[PDB]
Amino acid sequence: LSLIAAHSHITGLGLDENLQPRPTSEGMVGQLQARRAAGVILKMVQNGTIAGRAVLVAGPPSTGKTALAMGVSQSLGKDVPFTAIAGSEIFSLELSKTEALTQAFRKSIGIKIKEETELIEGEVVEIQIDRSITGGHKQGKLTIKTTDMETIYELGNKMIDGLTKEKVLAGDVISIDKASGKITKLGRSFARSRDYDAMGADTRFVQCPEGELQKRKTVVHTVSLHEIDVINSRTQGFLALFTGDTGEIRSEVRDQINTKVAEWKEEGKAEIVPGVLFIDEVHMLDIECFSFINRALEDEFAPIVMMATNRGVSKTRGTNYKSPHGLPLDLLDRSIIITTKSYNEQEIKTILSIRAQEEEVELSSDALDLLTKTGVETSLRYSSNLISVAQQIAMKRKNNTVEVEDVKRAYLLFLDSARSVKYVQENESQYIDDQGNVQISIA
Amino acid sequence: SLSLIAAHSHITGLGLDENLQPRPTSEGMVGQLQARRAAGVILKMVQNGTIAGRAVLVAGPPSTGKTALAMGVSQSLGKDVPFTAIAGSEIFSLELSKTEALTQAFRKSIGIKIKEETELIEGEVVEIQIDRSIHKQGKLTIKTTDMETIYELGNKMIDGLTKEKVLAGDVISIDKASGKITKLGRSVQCPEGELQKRKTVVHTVSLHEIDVINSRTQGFLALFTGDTGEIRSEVRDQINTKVAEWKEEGKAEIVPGVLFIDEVHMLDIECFSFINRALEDEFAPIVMMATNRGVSKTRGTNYKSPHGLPLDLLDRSIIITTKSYNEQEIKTILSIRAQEEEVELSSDALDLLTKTGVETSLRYSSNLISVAQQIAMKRKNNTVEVEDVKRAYLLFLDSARSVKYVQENESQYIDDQGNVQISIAK
Amino acid sequence: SRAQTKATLASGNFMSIVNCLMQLRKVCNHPNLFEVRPILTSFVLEHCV
Amino acid sequence: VTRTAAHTHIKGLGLDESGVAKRVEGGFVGQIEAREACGVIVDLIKAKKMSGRAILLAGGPSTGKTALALAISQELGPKVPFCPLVGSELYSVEVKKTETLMENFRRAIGLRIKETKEVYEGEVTELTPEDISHVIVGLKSAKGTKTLRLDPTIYESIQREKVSIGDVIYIEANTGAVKRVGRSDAYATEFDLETEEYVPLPKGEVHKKKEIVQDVTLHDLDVANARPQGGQDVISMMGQLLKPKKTEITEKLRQEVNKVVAKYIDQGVAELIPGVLFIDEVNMLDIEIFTYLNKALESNIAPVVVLASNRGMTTVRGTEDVISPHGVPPDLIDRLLIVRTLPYDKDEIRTIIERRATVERLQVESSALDLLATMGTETSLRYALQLLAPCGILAQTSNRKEIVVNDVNEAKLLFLDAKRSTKILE
Amino acid sequence: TRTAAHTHIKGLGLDESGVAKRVEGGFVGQIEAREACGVIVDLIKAKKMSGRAILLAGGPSTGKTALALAISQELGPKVPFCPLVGSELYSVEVKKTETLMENFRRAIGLRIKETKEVYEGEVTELTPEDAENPLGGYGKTISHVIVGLKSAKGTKTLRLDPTIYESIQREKVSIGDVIYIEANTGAVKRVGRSDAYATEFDLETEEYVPLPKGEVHKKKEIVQDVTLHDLDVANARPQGGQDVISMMGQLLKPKKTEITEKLRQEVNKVVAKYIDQGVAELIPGVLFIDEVNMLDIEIFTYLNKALESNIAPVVVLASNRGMTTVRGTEDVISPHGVPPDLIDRLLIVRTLPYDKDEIRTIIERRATVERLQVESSALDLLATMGTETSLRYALQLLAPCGILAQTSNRKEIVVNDVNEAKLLFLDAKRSTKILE
Ligand SMILES: Nc1ncnc2c1ncn2[C@@H]1O[C@H](COP(=O)(O)OP(=O)(O)O)[C@@H](O)[C@H]1O
Ligand SMILES: Nc1ncnc2c1ncn2[C@@H]1O[C@H](COP(=O)(O)OP(=O)(O)O)[C@@H](O)[C@H]1O
Ligand SMILES: Nc1ncnc2c1ncn2[C@@H]1O[C@H](COP(=O)(O)OP(=O)(O)O)[C@@H](O)[C@H]1O
Ligand SMILES: Nc1ncnc2c1ncn2[C@@H]1O[C@H](COP(=O)(O)OP(=O)(O)O)[C@@H](O)[C@H]1O
Ligand SMILES: [Mg+2]
Ligand SMILES: [Mg+2]
Ligand SMILES: [Mg+2]
Ligand SMILES: [Mg+2]
Repeated sequence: LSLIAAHSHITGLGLDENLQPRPTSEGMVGQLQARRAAGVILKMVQNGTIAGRAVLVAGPPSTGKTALAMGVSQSLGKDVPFTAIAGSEIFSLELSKTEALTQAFRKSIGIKIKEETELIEGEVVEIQIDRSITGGHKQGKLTIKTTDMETIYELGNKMIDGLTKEKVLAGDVISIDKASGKITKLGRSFARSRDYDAMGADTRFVQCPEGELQKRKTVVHTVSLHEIDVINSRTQGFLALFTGDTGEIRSEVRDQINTKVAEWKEEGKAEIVPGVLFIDEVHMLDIECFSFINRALEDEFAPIVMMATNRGVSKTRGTNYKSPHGLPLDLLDRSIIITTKSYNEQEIKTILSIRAQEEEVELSSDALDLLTKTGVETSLRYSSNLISVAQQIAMKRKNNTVEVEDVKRAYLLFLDSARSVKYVQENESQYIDDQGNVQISIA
Repeated sequence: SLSLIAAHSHITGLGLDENLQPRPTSEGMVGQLQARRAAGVILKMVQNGTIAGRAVLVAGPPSTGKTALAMGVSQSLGKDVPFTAIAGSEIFSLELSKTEALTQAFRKSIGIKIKEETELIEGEVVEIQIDRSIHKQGKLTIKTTDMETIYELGNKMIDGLTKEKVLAGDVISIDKASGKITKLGRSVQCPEGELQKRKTVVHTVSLHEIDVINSRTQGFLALFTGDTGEIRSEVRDQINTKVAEWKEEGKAEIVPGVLFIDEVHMLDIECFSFINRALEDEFAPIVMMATNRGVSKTRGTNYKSPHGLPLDLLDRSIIITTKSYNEQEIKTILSIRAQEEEVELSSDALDLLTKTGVETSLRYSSNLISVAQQIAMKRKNNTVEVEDVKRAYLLFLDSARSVKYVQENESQYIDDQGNVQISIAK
Repeated sequence: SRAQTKATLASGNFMSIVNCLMQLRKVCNHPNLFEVRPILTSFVLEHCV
Repeated sequence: VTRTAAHTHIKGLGLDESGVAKRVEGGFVGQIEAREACGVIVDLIKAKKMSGRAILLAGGPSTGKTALALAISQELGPKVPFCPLVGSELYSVEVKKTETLMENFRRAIGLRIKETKEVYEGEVTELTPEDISHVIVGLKSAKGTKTLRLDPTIYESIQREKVSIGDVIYIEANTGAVKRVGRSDAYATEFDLETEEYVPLPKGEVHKKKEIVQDVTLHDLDVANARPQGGQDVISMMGQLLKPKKTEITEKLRQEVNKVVAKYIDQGVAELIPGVLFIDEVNMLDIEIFTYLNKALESNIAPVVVLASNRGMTTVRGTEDVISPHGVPPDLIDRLLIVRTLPYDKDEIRTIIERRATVERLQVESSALDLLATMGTETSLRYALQLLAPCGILAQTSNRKEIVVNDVNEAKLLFLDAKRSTKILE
Repeated sequence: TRTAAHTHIKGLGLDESGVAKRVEGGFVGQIEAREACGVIVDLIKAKKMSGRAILLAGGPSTGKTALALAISQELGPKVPFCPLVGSELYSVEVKKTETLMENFRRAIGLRIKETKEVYEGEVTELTPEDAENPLGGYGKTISHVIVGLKSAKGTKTLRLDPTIYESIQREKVSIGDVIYIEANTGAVKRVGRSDAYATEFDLETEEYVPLPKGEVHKKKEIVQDVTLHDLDVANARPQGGQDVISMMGQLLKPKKTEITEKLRQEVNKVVAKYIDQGVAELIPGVLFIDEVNMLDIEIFTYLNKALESNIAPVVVLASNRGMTTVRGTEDVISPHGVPPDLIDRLLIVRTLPYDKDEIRTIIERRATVERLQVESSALDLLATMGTETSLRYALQLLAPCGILAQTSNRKEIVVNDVNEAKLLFLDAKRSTKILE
């Protein structure tokens, strides 16, 4: 379940075997130095040895830094946790800011435990269940077949109860798990003898299973560290895993959990898969948060943190002095900064073509040039938004291609920041100013 | 109450004579003659109990024994009398209003002694017959030092002894009224007289404790958990009127105590406004206040104040001022501190420590004594020599030397504007 | 570490050393032989305050 | 194979028996005077005599304060409690900052006790109720058989655990916990297909008794005495799901816990292990936290708290006109001993880089290592430290093991420093 | 007995015609203020007007709290009087407006009388009977129960409903137990075992109680004073219910909640109905707000709105500052720290400072009530000290002088004792000078 989002066009970093960024691949365009740095960080993360490094992504708005993070996440792929949060999420009311940050960090450490399970899988030949009226004793036995073997089993009380709950019928194909005891109906073998109800709802036949009737299979349990913390924090913590409201979990629990996980790793019971945490608009964070971040990176079970910021020199929140990137020098000294540059014209034109391809919008060459010129003049995001509006205008025109006139109409109807600013400056009397004065009447 | 060695453990009293004239060095307290005199006058006023709602301020330079004086007063007052010492930063809570916290603090220092006479049998034990319905027939025998006699039980006593599963040949205490049964070890010990004794037990509680006890269905848990919540004012009024009635009846006596706020400079103007009225009412204890800052802006206000307190409170208080210690007083206080910490200093070492404490701070030398003792322990020496004190001085810094070090290299530290020179080069 | 073990070793009673070796081998083979892993549970206070 | 962090190479202080520190031991380079002071402090802590002692590690950034703290923690050993903190952690939302600070204080004081565990483990043979009524259950073990009478709470646990006759059960007498360990092996062939898990009949006698040693803290006891924490009864479930948030533990509960611990020590069943509390970013603490920390340092039962700060002549948070040596008000400064930590020259930076490379399993050419050291001298040591991993990644991409100069230059061109970014912004 | 700051104040000290004697009821001076307080006390005793407000305005240590407590004493224990301070309004559980509303209603007392009939005594017989026909009822078919009670004046045989029998079974009552039955509600209470059967068993845990005095069936008329806030609390947090949910709610802390206006409306309706029948009467009391300067602007505005209610006590205010900015506002300088709109609703009672003679008389009275004897010369020294620095300083300095005199085993305080007390304890001006 997904829709075409602002970063839906990028499927990775698009790098070669020698970490040399391809000029355009996997959706990403240009930004070669930053993509190379991202690839180096990617290899460091995939190695899994370096812990608690902090990396900062800096540069002007719209220069793809959040796209760079999305590409990094796509390169990580599944089975490696990636927690993307914003600075605005940290300031909560039910948790201390350091508690919220701790919960965020522990969401970024993944534990994989592999287990081997014995599985029975069959076609049902017949099932029998002898239960005494006004009595609790029940007797049953099951016959279950495979293409190469058939066997009978005599059923215990719990197995009888489970099979009765599942309403197994002989024309079912089903698997039996000897440990869990759950029964899953895989499909149907033949028809229901044409009873006068449920006539043709079983047409989707399934093939008989083949091989040993009782076969061993492996199951992998992927769980984050934060989930384990919530599970072991209190008795009601499992409900809190979905409801929230976990409370401010005691630190001693965290210390014991860290020791236990360290023992599990050294024992080979569990495999730890650290991931990457991405913070958006970090400058929103408080100096108390950055103070906690300084120590939090030093921990051995910490992920690798990447921070997006663009405000340049600005007053750090909680203090009365400006700081080089909105962040204190305490955090700035311990972090490696990767930079992003403004885009050339050709990079913008190819980004626009890629976005139109992703949105399934067919742009004519002259229309593509006009849209690129508009994007170069004002902003890449503005032209990106204009693409879909032009497509809708073309559809309204009953044409299968987007022409230049559609783009012109979209420009005329919908404004950019500069045009709105100019129209405001010309007509300041029609809007409410900071001093609370405005003319509502026209005479 | 087993605990390690603190910085005030030596203070075993206020060191007063019969004529309230303090001796030069007694009960841990050196000098501070007028301060100790005033503290003793306050102590006698508290013991008399005829004066309520008096606030005393302790004044003069920081590190001049204001807390040491208050501790001396608390210890000289002894037990069986409340003495609450709370920091001003404990008042501000997210679950209790500041006014509610101050009210609880005032009431916690007023104690009420209520006598309960209970009939309890204390005896060494002899064999017990319990029988089924013939509701239940049972007999027990108790031995003491001079009697051995059979009691015939009833239904509830039989039920209680079955629940307790009391053995024989051991020692058991049973209360006739309450019905509680307390087990004791085998006879080291032995019953000492009559089987059934009439001894009263005295219970010491405060007004706050009574308020919490009547506050809820099971409010007595709040006396430990601390989640009392804002108690209704009618509940407190009921407690007040019932305590007045009990005192009139003569079945309970009131023991007024002392409330100590160690850091009054943290309460805001609202707290002072409430405190002004809390002193006036009856059942108000005596409040001891300590402040070190001369003239500052009161928290919650935008103007300075003569002691950090509004003049309305200053009109209601009497101020005790402390002189700074001289070199001789410093020397003898360091001698007492070293004796308490089990450190054998030399004479020249003691003189050097005295001069060091006079130059920088008494606390600094007091903390340096243990460091010097540990340094000497590394050299396998019993007596602390001069070189140990010099090494302790060199390795651990005082405030002024650290300030000088920071001042001369302010570039490598973070300044108020957030600038720092991390680069060792250039 | 156990001082009595050291003393036993010092004794030089060939039997005693053989037994010690046997205990070592048992410990190495599976800890359950030497001491079952104790099932950890909370400390119990005799009575609340 | 293994993961690496900021302080993976820090194994200890490397101090000799006499206390003097070699130039290079325990992974430390230089800072000999601070190491000697820290060793003296370690001796002071190990004495287990004083309480509430506080020291301040004052120095610039990237100078070795956290490294010293972690080295002290390692050298003391896992037996003692060492609790690192940032001041930001104290600013809780559920309870006041005082409650969090006091909880951290008592969490840093350790208690080691001896407890006897009574264990029963059996397969079940009879289930009879004494009629909520006591239950009668028979149990066998490889050495024999026994029948037990269990309290109604245990009966509820067994009923809610879906125990059948012929199930194997584990009962811990101290907690009254019933765990179904599985189905007996003797019934393995009872069916062909059931969800049963078969376990073998327990070895030995039904009743076993063993003596363990378990480590607890004062905070753990406080939590135990404050709220229900375990149990398999619905009563326990309701008791623990009620009042879920933290509460302001009262001074009375702490006093009672102290009295209990003193009784345990006197009986010899418990021993005390005073530990260390470390607070970092102390400048984050507001004036209220410092004001209460003044009170806690005078407490008779407190750990050896160490403070790290790296700001000079900065205003105290909360206050508007208090200029202090390190953001610490003069009241707390007099309670502290200041340990100065000094910056690093070029040679020590080079040695540190070499050791870090050796620890992280990297191979560095002498010229490349010289270039990295001189560029760290130019900008910052930590900059060189974090560049090591990208350099190692770059070397692997070239199918080359040892790091060469080209990788270092490429890494510098790819990743920039804070000063370079600030220049770019300008 | 303990001696508070306002212990010596025994009354307003007024004549039948309203004139106040120069020295009566512990008061010294303040003739005009005392007369105004007498008029206000008459207005309160009239019990006709609602929402009237007056303000006791004067400097620190002038007698605002003294006048408030004198008014409380003069009104008597049958008139509500809720003391308060301005800082207590800032709650953390509910808005300050709700706390002001709650306290404001506390000062409207209601006196409700109820006649109750109770059956009490020692049980002698208990013979449950079934219905005359088995078809008469369902299941057990238990009919009335007959109980015999014994009192100091005789015995009576009662016929009880099966519900009362169920209550008896619930309370676990046996023969000889002293019981207590309320015909008003059908509630049975088990007082205990009779003292007659105290020595039946030589070891038994039973609360033996004496045989009830008077008749077995005594009818009494009960009169109690209950506040409107009490009814509001009873409706908001009822104590009824014996379910597990009820017990779990009982264990919860009684946090204040914003009681809706609808509940007050219903309470007002029911109280009006019962007063209409004549059973109960309404007694508007007095609400005292000390240090009105500390209130926020929102609290002042809600005070403005509260005075427009139909039921409202006479709020008396104290302020010791003038031309002071109102808290919660940046620019509004106001006469007494009270917003100008609220001042327009107030009546200011000006209180004037004292001279040397009044201070001398006050010191005399304070020393008398303190069980301390003071010499005339030492008393003149104390009066000069008080007029030099402050009266309250001397009034508090009486006690250390007495303690010092006792330490010298002297019956009366001497001038040397006053000098030594001066040396031991300083004042605000002297402390400020010594700190400079
Ligand atoms: N180098 C790039 N390659 C492909 N798409 C890009 C690139 N840079 C930016 N974009 C796209 O342009 C839009 C704006 O980039 P964005 O990441 O929002 O910039 P910023 O992170 O500075 O806000 C997004 O849709 C993003 O995917
Ligand atoms: N007169 C005295 N005799 C002995 N020790 C003293 C005396 N005055 C102060 N001290 C000790 O010196 C230290 C500082 O006293 P303290 O009460 O903390 O100062 P302040 O309250 O002014 O901050 C404490 O260890 C205290 O025990
Ligand atoms: N003397 C040293 N020897 C070896 N490594 C060091 C030394 N000082 C610092 N480091 C390394 O550099 C990091 C920075 O030290 P740190 O203690 O964080 O400085 P500070 O706490 O003063 O800001 C440490 O985490 C450690 O990995
Ligand atoms: N008219 C009076 N006659 C006798 N004593 C008085 C009189 N007025 C005030 N006092 C005494 O002096 C004190 C000052 O009055 P008080 O109300 O406390 O002043 P404030 O205005 O500060 O509240 C009172 O507590 C009382 O003990
Ligand atoms: Mg972005
Ligand atoms: Mg002090
Ligand atoms: Mg650091
Ligand atoms: Mg007053």
